Amino acid sequence: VVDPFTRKEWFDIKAPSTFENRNVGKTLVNKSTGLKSASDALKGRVVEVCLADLQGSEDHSFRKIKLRVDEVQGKNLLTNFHGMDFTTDKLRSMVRKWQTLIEANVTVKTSDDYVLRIFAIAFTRKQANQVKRHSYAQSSHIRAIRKVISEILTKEVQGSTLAQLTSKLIPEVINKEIENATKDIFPLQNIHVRKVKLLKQPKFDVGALMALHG
Amino acid sequence: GRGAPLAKVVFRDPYKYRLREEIFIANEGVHTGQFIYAGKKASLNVGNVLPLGSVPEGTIVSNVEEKPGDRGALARASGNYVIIIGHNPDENKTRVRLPSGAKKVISSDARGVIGVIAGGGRVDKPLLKAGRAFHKYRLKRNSWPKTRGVAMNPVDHPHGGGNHQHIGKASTISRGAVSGQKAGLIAARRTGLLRGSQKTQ
Amino acid sequence: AKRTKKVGITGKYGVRYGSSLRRQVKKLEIQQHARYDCSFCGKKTVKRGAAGIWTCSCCKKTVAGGAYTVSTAAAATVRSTIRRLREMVEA
Amino acid sequence: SINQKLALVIKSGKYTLGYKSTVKSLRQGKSKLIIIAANTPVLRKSELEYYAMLSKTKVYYFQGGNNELGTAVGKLFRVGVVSILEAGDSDILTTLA
Amino acid sequence: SQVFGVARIYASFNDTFVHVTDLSGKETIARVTGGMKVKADRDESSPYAAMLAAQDVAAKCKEVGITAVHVKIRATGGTRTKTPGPGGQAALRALARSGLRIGRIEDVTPVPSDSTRKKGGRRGRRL
Amino acid sequence: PKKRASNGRNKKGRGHVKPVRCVNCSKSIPKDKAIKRMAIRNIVEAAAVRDLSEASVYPEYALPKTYNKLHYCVSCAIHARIVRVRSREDRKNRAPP
Amino acid sequence: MRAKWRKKRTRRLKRKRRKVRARSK
RNA sequence: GGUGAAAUUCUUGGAUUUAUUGAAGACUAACUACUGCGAAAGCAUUUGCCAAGGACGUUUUCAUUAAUCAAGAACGAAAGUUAGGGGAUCGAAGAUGAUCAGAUACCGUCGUAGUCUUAACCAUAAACUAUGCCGACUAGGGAUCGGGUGGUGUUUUUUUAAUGACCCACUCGGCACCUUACGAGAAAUCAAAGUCUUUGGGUUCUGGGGGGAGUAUGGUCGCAAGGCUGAAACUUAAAGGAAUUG
Ligand SMILES: [Mg+2]
Ligand SMILES: [Mg+2]
Ligand SMILES: [Mg+2]
Ligand SMILES: [Mg+2]
Ligand SMILES: [Mg+2]
Ligand SMILES: [Mg+2]
Ligand SMILES: [Mg+2]
Ligand SMILES: [Mg+2]
Ligand SMILES: [Mg+2]
Ligand SMILES: [Mg+2]
Ligand SMILES: [Mg+2]
Ligand SMILES: [Mg+2]
Ligand SMILES: [Mg+2]
Ligand SMILES: [Mg+2]
Ligand SMILES: [Mg+2]
Ligand SMILES: [Mg+2]
Ligand SMILES: [Mg+2]
Ligand SMILES: [Mg+2]
Ligand SMILES: [Mg+2]
Ligand SMILES: [Mg+2]
Ligand SMILES: [Mg+2]
Ligand SMILES: [Mg+2]
Ligand SMILES: [Mg+2]
Ligand SMILES: [Mg+2]
Ligand SMILES: [Zn+2]
Ligand SMILES: [Zn+2]
Repeated sequence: VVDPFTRKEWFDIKAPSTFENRNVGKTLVNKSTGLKSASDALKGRVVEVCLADLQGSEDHSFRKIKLRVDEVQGKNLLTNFHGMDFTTDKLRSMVRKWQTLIEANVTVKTSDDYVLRIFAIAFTRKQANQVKRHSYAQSSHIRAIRKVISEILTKEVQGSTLAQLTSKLIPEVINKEIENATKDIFPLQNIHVRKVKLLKQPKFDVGALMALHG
Repeated sequence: GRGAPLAKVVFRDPYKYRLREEIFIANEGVHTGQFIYAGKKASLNVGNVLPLGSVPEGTIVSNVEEKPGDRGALARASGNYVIIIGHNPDENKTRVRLPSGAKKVISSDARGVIGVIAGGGRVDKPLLKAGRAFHKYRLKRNSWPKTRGVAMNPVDHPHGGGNHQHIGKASTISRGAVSGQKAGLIAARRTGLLRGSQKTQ
Repeated sequence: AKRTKKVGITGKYGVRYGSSLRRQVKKLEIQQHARYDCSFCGKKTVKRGAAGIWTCSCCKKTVAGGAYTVSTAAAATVRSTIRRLREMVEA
Repeated sequence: SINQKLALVIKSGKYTLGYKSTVKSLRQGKSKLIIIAANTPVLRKSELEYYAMLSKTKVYYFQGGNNELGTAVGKLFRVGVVSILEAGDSDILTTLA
Repeated sequence: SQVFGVARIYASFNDTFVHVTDLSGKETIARVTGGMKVKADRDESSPYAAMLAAQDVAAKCKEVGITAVHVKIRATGGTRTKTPGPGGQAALRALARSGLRIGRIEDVTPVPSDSTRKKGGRRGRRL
Repeated sequence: PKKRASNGRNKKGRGHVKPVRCVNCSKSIPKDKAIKRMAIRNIVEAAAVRDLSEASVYPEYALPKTYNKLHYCVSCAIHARIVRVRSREDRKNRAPP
Repeated sequence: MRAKWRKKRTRRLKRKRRKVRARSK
């Protein structure tokens, strides 16, 4: 005879700057009491919302995002970028037999000091006139492209925080520049940055955290 | 009588013109003539001695202070060492795993010396004859050799006595047992052949 | 000629103590009496006395080490793990 | 490679091996370049280094021990320091070194 | 428009799980699995039981915070059968037909890179 | 006598492949012998396709189905999935349908 | 009986005749 | 929880489930294929370094230096052994819950050794293509891997190139498949298992009815378990192969 719902506090999730909408959803914590309140207790959670929910367009239907929540004010708690994932179904259809899969990654920092690892995935496609049923690569091809992906992936990061890094990914600036250096070796196809994880972060810095808010 | 080589390490007295000679325990790889650095602000190198707070987790240190400034407590034997499993800056503690495997938390201002203690693996060599054992204790104390309590008379021991040589009652003895009672396996929580993976979790 | 088919230096112990003990000893005796390459003068002049003490014939450098060998496997891996962790503090 | 460079100088050039004899070279300025074993002691190094700058001799610190530098010069013994009096067909004097 | 939540349906064999939680995940509400609404102990996975559990699950869901929920369906996964359970389809059908909103759902069941050798040994489970 | 020129199944000029585990009885079995099937099925079905886009947000959405590879043990591939058994000359036929 | 257990059967017996014989050394 | 169904078991210890985060050891999913490579065993995440190799190209160099091989030697899946480390997972042994008439088992639970690695042993697998190696000749077909040659062939535009991918033909050398059969086989089937009574290119090993038996004995190797070598007396008219029909 308790029903914690008669107890639980409510809260609303606010999204960061470079996106379409800042409004996300609701949540449940507890009333804020002396000796383990609702503030410094949790708040640090993350939310997985597809950015097609965040952007609103359906070209972005895959590509999930994790949002870590830093601070809280007045029943309003912001959030920042904890990482990006790929939708399980897309990848699974992205993987087809009769061809070559290619993956590479690199660990890299930024100006506002943040350490992460970005991935990549690509596939070898036939050509308009191509008779043979598979189209694999030469494994010297495969080594070369990773070196190029690595060449290109590192430059884009150390890109002035994750801020400019976040605005880089959304448009797929990366994807195209990959295709650029790539075509001189093998045609391929797809070529998405896939997943990126954040294994380390700097101190709180209340000042710069507010740069995306207003 | 110690299974480990010591190391005489000479400093300068900061308050008086003089040379003051300490006595360390030699961590494997240290050598005559090497420069030893001691303090909160110090490098991370075999033989230098740092407060545990000031070294990153994973660090492997010897002769560490139990209390901060007891001039060393933990892991002084040959081959033994302690590993910092990480810290709590608030109330500035540090957690470690001792050679027993036990996990203790001490002060971050507890000092330790980088590396492991020398003379490692001394125990792997079969003592062979009695004499080797003998001379081992010759320089230790008079513990050797040992007469089985089951070999003496009842006066001499709890185990003593009988027309056959035997213990006669459980050889496990309680903690609250009294002087002259405890001889055996004392406060044993289990007994018999240790079967299976040992260590810890 | 060849003297002993197995026992080697352990031959002094004659028939005693049982084979497995002699074989187990022979490993470590062989390990402790041998001369090692000095990390300083480059000549292998490093020999032993007592336990954990390894000194060099010329150069008079003495390096603390394992009981019957110079570098112990343990320290070997400790060397690297510090070589690792120390580098976390600069780059 | 840098050892390949030395194998040239040794057969096509003029040199001296050892400590005292390169000090002789350093004082007469006959040394264009000297090379130092990574395990050679530091005091000796700084002395060699001092004489060098007084001879305006460039100094390359070989990464490896005297054992290998001896194998580097094609000799069955070891050498702590090399001096180049005359660079032969080899380019070591004007190069990365 | 609505107020979102996460369905997170774990459907294994010989039982089926459905519980809504906060979109962050740390806070959960109203579980009531399939073995709850019947005890035959065999029938723990049955689609008819899964619907019975989705009935008590959707009830509280709209009785506290949520008019809408994103779902994540999941199988046993890891070294196990990796395929959908019986009471997976039934639960979604029964929580959708409870009027509640649905959008952007995916399959979260755990996929290893072939390790931790499977049970039953080399000769397999045989009877 | 030999009943198959493929023997168990196709491996030629290799001599060791690596075993997978049956998705059914968990029996080990070489990947070359595996009897593999793609599982392509919607998250929804024939019944719930309507009830999906009806009570749900978005314009009909996407409908992102699920895909995984299956591996069977023979004895478990014979017990259920594509096997049957075939005549002398019906065996040879590699035709999928 | 299976060749492999018949191989086991003779392997054992070879071992016991071994014992019994060595007693006579 | 687990199963055909159950039970052993786990659950005021918030079990199962959720979330963030961390640790340990193992494995390399999907891509993975009648695809690659290595003497075989065997080998699938990245990168750096260390050496190795085939096929190809070649109007380069040497010039019979080769073929195959008792003795002898290098390697050698798994389990197994010694000495450390590791010990997640799975898991002979053992203990259990069930099923059975019994059920030392199949199924369920617990779990020792093992599994992983270092040093040293062990040297067996249906280690299989149940098919020795070098050379020659004998027949048709479209695929595919690697190398090369040929072009007023396509696709990438920048201004045409050059490149890269791709298409067509041709040729060496691969992994294979198809169709024929001149031919071969006891047959199943075989581009070798063919060019064998019209019997001879070179060369190594093994077999000689079925049991007894890979037993006994000796020698040799190994820490062990066991490896190599390896009989006989006696017994018995069949054992056996492929195919046909029930
Ligand atoms: Mg005494
Ligand atoms: Mg005694
Ligand atoms: Mg005693
Ligand atoms: Mg004793
Ligand atoms: Mg007496
Ligand atoms: Mg008494
Ligand atoms: Mg008593
Ligand atoms: Mg007595
Ligand atoms: Mg007794
Ligand atoms: Mg069956
Ligand atoms: Mg048959
Ligand atoms: Mg096979
Ligand atoms: Mg094989
Ligand atoms: Mg006797
Ligand atoms: Mg992979
Ligand atoms: Mg274990
Ligand atoms: Mg049992
Ligand atoms: Mg029983
Ligand atoms: Mg054999
Ligand atoms: Mg085979
Ligand atoms: Mg042909
Ligand atoms: Mg061409
Ligand atoms: Mg015919
Ligand atoms: Mg019979
Ligand atoms: Zn020396
Ligand atoms: Zn199976």
